[PDB]
Amino acid sequence: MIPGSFDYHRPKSIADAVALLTKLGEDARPLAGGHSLIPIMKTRLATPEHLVDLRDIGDLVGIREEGTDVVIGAMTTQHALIGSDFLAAKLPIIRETSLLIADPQIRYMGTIGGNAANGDPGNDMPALMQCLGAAYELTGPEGARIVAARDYYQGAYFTAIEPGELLTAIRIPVPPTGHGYAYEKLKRKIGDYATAAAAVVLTMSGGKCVTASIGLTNVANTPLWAEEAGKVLVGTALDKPALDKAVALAEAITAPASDGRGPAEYRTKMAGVMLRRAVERAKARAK
Amino acid sequence: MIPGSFDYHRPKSIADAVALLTKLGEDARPLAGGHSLIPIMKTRLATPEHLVDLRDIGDLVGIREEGTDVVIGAMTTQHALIGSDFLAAKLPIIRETSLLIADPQIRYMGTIGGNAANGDPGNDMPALMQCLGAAYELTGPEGARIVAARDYYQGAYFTAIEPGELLTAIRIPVPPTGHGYAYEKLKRKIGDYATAAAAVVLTMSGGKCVTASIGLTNVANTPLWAEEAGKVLVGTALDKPALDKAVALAEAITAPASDGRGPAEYRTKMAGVMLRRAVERAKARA
Amino acid sequence: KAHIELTINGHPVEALVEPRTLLIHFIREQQNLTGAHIGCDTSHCGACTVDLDGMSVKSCTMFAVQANGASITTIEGMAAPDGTLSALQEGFRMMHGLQCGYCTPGMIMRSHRLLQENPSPTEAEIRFGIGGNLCRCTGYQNIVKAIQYAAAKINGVPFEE
Amino acid sequence: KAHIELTINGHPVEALVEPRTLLIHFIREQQNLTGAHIGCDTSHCGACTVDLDGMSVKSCTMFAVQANGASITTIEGMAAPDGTLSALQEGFRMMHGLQCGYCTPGMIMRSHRLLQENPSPTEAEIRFGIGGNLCRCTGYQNIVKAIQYAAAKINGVP
Amino acid sequence: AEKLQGMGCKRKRVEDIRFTQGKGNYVDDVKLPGMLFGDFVRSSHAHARIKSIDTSKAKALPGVFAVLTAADLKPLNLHYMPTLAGDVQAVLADEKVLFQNQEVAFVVAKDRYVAADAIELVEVDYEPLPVLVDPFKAMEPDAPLLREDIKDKMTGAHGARKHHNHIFRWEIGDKEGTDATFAKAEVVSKDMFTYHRVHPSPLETCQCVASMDKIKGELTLWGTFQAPHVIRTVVSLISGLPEHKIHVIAPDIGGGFGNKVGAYSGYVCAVVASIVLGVPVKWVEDRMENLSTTSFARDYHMTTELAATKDGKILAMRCHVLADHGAFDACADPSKWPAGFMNICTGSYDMPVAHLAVDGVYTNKASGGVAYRCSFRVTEAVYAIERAIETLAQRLEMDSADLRIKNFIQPEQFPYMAPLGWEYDSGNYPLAMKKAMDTVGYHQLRAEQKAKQEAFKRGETREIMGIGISFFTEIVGAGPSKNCDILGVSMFDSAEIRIHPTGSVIARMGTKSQGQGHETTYAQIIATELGIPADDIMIEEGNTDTAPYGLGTYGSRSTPTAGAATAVAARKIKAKAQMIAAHMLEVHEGDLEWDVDRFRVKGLPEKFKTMKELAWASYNSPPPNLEPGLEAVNYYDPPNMTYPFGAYFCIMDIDVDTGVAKTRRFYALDDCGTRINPMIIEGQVHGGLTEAFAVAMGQEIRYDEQGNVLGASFMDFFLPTAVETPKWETDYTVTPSPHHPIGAKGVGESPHVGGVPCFSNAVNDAYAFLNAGHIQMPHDAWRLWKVGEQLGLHV
Amino acid sequence: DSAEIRIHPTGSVIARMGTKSQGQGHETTYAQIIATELGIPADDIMIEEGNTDTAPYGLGTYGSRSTPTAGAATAVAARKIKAKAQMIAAHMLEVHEGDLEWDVDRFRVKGLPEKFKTMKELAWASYNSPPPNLEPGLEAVNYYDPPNMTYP
Ligand SMILES: Cc1cc2nc3c(=O)[nH]c(=O)nc-3n(C[C@H](O)[C@H](O)[C@H](O)COP(=O)(O)OP(=O)(O)OC[C@H]3O[C@@H](n4cnc5c(N)ncnc54)[C@H](O)[C@@H]3O)c2cc1C
Ligand SMILES: Cc1cc2nc3c(=O)[nH]c(=O)nc-3n(C[C@H](O)[C@H](O)[C@H](O)COP(=O)(O)OP(=O)(O)OC[C@H]3O[C@@H](n4cnc5c(N)ncnc54)[C@H](O)[C@@H]3O)c2cc1C
Ligand SMILES: Nc1ccn([C@@H]2O[C@H](COP(=O)(O)OP(=O)(O)OC[C@H]3Oc4nc5nc(N)nc(O)c5nc4C(S)=C3S)[C@@H](O)[C@H]2O)c(=O)n1
Ligand code: FES
Ligand code: FES
Ligand code: FES
Ligand code: FES
Repeated sequence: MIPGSFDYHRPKSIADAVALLTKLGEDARPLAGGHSLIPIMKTRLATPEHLVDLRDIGDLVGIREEGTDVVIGAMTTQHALIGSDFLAAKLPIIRETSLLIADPQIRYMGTIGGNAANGDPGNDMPALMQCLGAAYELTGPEGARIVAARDYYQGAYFTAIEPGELLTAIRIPVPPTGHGYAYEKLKRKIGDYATAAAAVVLTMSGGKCVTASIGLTNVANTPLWAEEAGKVLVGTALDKPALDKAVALAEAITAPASDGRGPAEYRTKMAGVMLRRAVERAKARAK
Repeated sequence: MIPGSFDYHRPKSIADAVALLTKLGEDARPLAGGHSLIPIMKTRLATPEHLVDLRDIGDLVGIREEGTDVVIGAMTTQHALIGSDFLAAKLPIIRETSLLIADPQIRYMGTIGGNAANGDPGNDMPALMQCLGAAYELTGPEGARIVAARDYYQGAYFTAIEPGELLTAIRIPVPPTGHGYAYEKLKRKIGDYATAAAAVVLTMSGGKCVTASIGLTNVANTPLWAEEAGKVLVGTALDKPALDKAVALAEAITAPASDGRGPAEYRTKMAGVMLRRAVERAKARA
Repeated sequence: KAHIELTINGHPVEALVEPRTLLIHFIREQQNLTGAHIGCDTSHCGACTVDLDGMSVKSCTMFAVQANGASITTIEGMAAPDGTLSALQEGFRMMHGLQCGYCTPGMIMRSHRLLQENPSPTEAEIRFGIGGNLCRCTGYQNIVKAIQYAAAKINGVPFEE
Repeated sequence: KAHIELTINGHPVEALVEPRTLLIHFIREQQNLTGAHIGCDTSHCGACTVDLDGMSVKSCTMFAVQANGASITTIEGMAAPDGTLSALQEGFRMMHGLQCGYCTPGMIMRSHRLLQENPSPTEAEIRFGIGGNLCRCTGYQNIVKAIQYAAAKINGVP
Repeated sequence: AEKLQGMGCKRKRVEDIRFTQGKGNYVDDVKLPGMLFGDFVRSSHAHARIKSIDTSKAKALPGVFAVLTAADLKPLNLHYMPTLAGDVQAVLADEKVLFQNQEVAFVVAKDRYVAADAIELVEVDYEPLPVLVDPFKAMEPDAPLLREDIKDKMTGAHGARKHHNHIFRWEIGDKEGTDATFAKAEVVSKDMFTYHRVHPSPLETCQCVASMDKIKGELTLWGTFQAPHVIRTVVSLISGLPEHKIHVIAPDIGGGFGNKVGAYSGYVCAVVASIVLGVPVKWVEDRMENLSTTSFARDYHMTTELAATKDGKILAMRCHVLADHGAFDACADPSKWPAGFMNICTGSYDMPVAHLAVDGVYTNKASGGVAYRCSFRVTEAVYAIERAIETLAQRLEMDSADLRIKNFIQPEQFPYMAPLGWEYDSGNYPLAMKKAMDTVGYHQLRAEQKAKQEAFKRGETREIMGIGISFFTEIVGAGPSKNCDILGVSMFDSAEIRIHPTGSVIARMGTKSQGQGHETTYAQIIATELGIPADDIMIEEGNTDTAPYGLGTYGSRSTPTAGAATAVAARKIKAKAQMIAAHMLEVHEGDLEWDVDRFRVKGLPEKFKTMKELAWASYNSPPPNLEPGLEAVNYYDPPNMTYPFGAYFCIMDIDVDTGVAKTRRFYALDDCGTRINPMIIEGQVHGGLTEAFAVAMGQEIRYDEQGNVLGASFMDFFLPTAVETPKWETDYTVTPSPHHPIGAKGVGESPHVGGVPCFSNAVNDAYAFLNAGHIQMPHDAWRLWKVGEQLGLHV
Repeated sequence: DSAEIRIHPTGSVIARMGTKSQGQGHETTYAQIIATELGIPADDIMIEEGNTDTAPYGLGTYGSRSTPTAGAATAVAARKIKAKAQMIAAHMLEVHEGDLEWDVDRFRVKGLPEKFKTMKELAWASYNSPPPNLEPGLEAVNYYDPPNMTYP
């Protein structure tokens, strides 16, 4: 229950935060909503010597239309995502996914950037970002760079971020008007990380699928972008035979954990069921 | 019980305390043992704005013999007076008196200079000091000066001290070796101020009194020095006729308060009885 | 120690705290506002819920230093000054929405914010809306009734039965 | 307010006090050492007696600022660190030297100093020696026994 | 054997452990979250109308939370409070003040320092009224109308209401018979004896901490209460809060001595303030307010007559008292007894007939009367008779010891119906008087005295010798339900005893110690009754939630009432234990006998069950006929009072020239029946004799013609130190109370009751050969000087 | 298990039991049992559990036992008080106990309903004018050894 002692910092800018994280090294962690970090400090699984609280950096909160993207600041909370009329219009899958994350209190605090950066395969945002083809804007002591969400995750708690860097924003290409979308999660109760979940965005014309992308949550040590499963839907009517192919290609890239949610084989199968169900709901929504 | 607010000072030296008292004026009071001042602050009969605590001034404490005097620092406690075997050899009446003042706790704190300076006719030391012909050394912004104890008291809480002065020492002539002495006090209980008390010092030779001096405590609005009463003893065998004369002359100068200790007429007679008993015990000592 | 200044139940508070002190412990141990409770060590139960700058927060998952400058309401802050209980407090009694009482401060503080988010919620919206708060005694049914009662009281008109 | 630093029952104390705060109120109210009592408003009763720099002091007749730098013992300080009662505490119980208990802290604190002043006092010395302490319950007779019992115990120790 | 520490043992006190270490819990030791401090603005005037109170400067002062006046109380009907005497007393003065230092406003502040500052800011405008302080003038036609709230003007004695300053007239005894005896008796001996106003002055003053919990609607009240259950019931009746929501706690009390029976304005004001503010409010009075505004004692002017034959047989007593009650009749007493038990004033003597009348009057003084070990005016009764015996003996030219011996009620006459209605339980007066006289060498003292008197007349000494005698009959343990009640509650008391499975005990009683050792001695009663060591028993009193209802500690009633209940409750447990033993041993209960700590089978003493075993069996193997567990309660309604007695002798030497008296010897024989703890009794006697010395020789509260209260601080109020207090020589006989369950009588007040006449008789006796007459107390030096001055002794 | 019930002079009540609630509402429900037995409103009754110095000895709350055991004791102890109250009423009304009938919160004289004493009046009387064969006050304890379990 009780964390180990630490020094607490409140940088005023991104630049200052990055300078601090760079100076202080691994003993310093950024503190965003704190709803993954504080729990593991409390069990002393994490014992940072410094917490760099991002709360006074106004620049890190926000939802912006820019070019052909929406750009969401890393400190934007789940609650704010859900409350955004603009996101509900342009990227309705975000609200749907957020409302399947955690609980009201956690959503008031937890941030999109913390969800993306954390590295727990249980987080829901990572695979949604992979589905959407989002890019992560990082700032570090060496400057700015971009890493595709599809390339950000290498293993459990093993991401592409480098020493001193902060994830500052997530840049999401706005999908076509009329697109279909769904996030379908199987879980033991409110607040539980998914047994399996699937994110789907697709478009249709004239009975046929034009585009499709699929992310899979918590069925490997990272999120997964089920590239071949989406590809095999394109051109089809999204009926049971097409879905059979997609399900096989999705199941084949899973490598779940065996834990209290069930054995790995069950979770692989559930990824396929969640996929079917997500595709069906996205198909209906499309147009 | 609860005093009014004040500012508290701890000067390091006589000079600093006199500077403070002089600057702050009437609204500052010296604080010595506190066992008259603090009780009247707690009733709010006194509401000084400043207290000037004399505790850190080492030069105010001590007992020494200088020429034909004993000089006692104003901050010397009753307990210290009682404890001094040097004072007991020279001025044994002081110990006797001090043991009749207040109670052990008060005697640990109360000072000789406070007892002398306070101005309550209930205090025992004033008339003793008048009996002994002591002088009070005062220091103020204008320098040192001396006031006889006999000239120091004008009324209840009205004394010869001036603004900005401290009583720094008491200078007491040492009586001859073999002198008689006594302090005889009538009171309602331990701690009480006297219904009446008498201080006597006397010397004898060849069965005759050669010198005598008498003080009377708490039988007027000041201590009294009973000049005539002491003179009438000189040359006598300290027999009945002589004592009757001294008693008359002593009673005649009293003017006691009528209070819980009894009416003025009683207290006048008790000044006489205390005087008789004190002379008798002095005579035996001499 | 860090110096913090905030507002709790409408009163200014100034304190010194270690950075690692959890908000729940500052509130209970330092401020002696013992209504908020601890029911878990993993941030699931919600018994520590307070209202903080217009948000329902699990105070076991925040450091007191993070609340510098904030305004917090705890269960002690809910009743009026005239003695009279809030709508929610009254509804929890009227509808028998508590037994042991251990979840009740956190349930009421969550529900206070819920009814500001959504003044006239459906039963499903209520259940979802208190998903972060566990109760062992009531089986939730009477809690839902209590929140419906309070809403109807606030609104001047009932909604669902 | 004045900053003071002193020792009470062997422990360092530091505080900020109004000069007018009486020492008995500092002890009872700020320090929460409620053994010492108040029995009067004129300095007669001795219920507030503490041992201060080797002296018996009526702490209702001193300001806390005057105790700056002092070492004070109150009744709480009299038992040994292993809990064992002092000879005086034991004597007061064995000889029935208290009833309501209200004078007792001050009587024992005065008596602690009395038996340092005079380890082998006569009854007249004892009675005079506690003349600054009033008791309503005992009529003093058993208090004298208690002090005598304590002197005998102390005088046996070495 | 070594562990039992039961009845008769000098068991060392369990209280002493905490009190010798400063770990008592007295009221002012209590600190609660948010607790404020309150205290009063008080009247500078004895009698005046209140034109205006300005509180605005006090309210404005930082740290001040409230300033109550009577205007805030009225609407709650709490600007007056009821008294035990059936009058009312002003809580905060409304239209007028009636005694100096009366409460006028109540300031509530952060702490007692700020409160004291804010009190000095309140400005009261007064309009003086004529002051009445002489009770002998209280019923004159031009006497001021004090109590405008209850009385109209009524200037004489023959109107449809009593004079406006007349509180009550109470009479008892056979007026016609008494008058007829006095009309024909050979000798009639009359004097007016004043028992001057004094004060109980407990070393801890009166105080409380009120805490209204507004969230729960429950009041907790810590306070200096000798009768905490009574205070609960009163607080209920006046506040409207129900008893189950009022939690009164009398914690450790630093002496009471009767000062802490009744309610004071500070209790009511703390409560009201806490109710208004919703935080705790502490009130602690200072000494000068305790002495001048809480219960005084005595203030009876007793015109006392005995009729006799020339050979010294007492034929009748006739006594009329003028009682000065101050401004409100707050005199604690059973409700039917406005002059308490003053009708025990025929004392230890067998007289055919008697008559007593008492008139109470209002004056501009604090209220009270009954306090300071009075046993409900028995102090005054005993003084009247024991002084009258001496003045009669002078008039008869008889030795007063012989006069008593000629007139004592004899042991065979008990139970003895006395001529003013009390039936004395048991007594052996001739044996105790003889033991006393022999111990002090009485006849030799009288020869010594006669020689000293002759020396005085020859000019050989200035000292005179007095021999004081006081042979007294007390009446304690109020009392039977037929005639003893406090505001309608019968004066029973109670005990509850519960034995735990492993054989230790918790017991509670409806009394409340203020130092008398109850926590030690009640356990001794139970220990003997049940064979359970006293240290295995916890005694508690004073928490109204937990203790059984009782009427409190006063009138030396604890041993008569709760001590009886303790024994009777213990005996209920014993009887149930006998049934358990019968079940276990498979015999009839009638086949068992109790033997110290076990029941044995008659004739098979090998077969037995200990109380410890029976306690465990009551939980482990309860007999099917019976309930599990082992506990009992008794509420004890006494059949009669108990009547302890004593024989006190004082030898006093007086210096006629200064007036200074010195006690040579004081011998005190007390017989209180069965003696539970001889160590504790001895302490009670030492303390009470010291009070008696104080009252007779120096203590007073006075008022001047302007109504100023004089001498009400320790600057003047005579409390002896160890230096002044005499050594005490104590002795006893044992004459059990026949009706009490363990034969025990009360004793705590006896020493004061008997002691004051002893001292005063000694002083009066010293001067009798000089024909001084009755010398009124106190016998301090100035007053005894005036005696001699007036007899010509100084010239 | 056990119950102790004490009625104050002014007719409110303190009652304690040997069980201990952890949220089952004993502080509400034990008062309900007493209220019906005695005709004293439930709000006039204070219930306490859990302080071993003050509550009568009991075996605690588990086994759904509180109602079977302490709830029985509560009723039995309250019936002891009612029986004493009926004696007091008979003494005050100058009738035989068998001439009295209970009507919610009072004893009335059979066939003379205008002659009655309420429980409140009886509680005061128990302190003010105890009938000469009875003890003062009005209180009772029961330790209840059940004859069987209950089988809901
Ligand atoms: C009871 C409970 C149930 C939950 N259920 C779910 C759920 O169903 N699905 C889900 O997705 N989440 C769930 N979560 C986790 C929650 O969404 C967290 O809020 C999220 O994992 C982390 O976001 P945060 O802002 O709280 O980050 P923090 O806890 O502050 O940080 C988490 C990690 O990310 C790092 N970090 C944070 N911000 C940045 C940044 N901008 N750049 C670089 N590194 C950064 C931190 O240093 C730390 O290592 C749950 C949490 C709880 C307590
Ligand atoms: C319960 C009690 C009983 C007592 N009984 C007696 C008794 O029997 N007989 C008796 O003689 N006394 C008695 N006293 C008084 C006691 O002796 C005081 O100690 C004494 O009166 C004042 O000395 P102090 O050092 O305490 O002076 P403080 O109380 O500190 O000062 C008293 C006054 O003298 C002034 N003052 C003090 N020192 C100086 C100085 N050096 N220069 C100029 N002004 C100064 C102060 O400003 C103040 O006005 C009793 C006191 C108490 C509390
Ligand atoms: N036969 C007896 C009689 C008494 N005792 C013991 O002596 C003590 C006093 O018992 P009792 O005579 O019954 O008197 P109370 O306990 O009822 O005390 C009241 C009494 O107590 C007196 N003594 C006091 N003593 C102290 N310390 N404090 C007070 O407030 C006192 N107030 C006074 C006044 S006034 C009164 S009314 C109890 O421990 C008792 O067991 C005994 O051993 N055997
Ligand atoms: S204590 Fe369980 S969520 Fe905070
Ligand atoms: S009321 Fe017990 S946990 Fe909810
Ligand atoms: S309280 Fe009485 S001398 Fe200090
Ligand atoms: S023991 Fe009660 S005042 Fe001394």
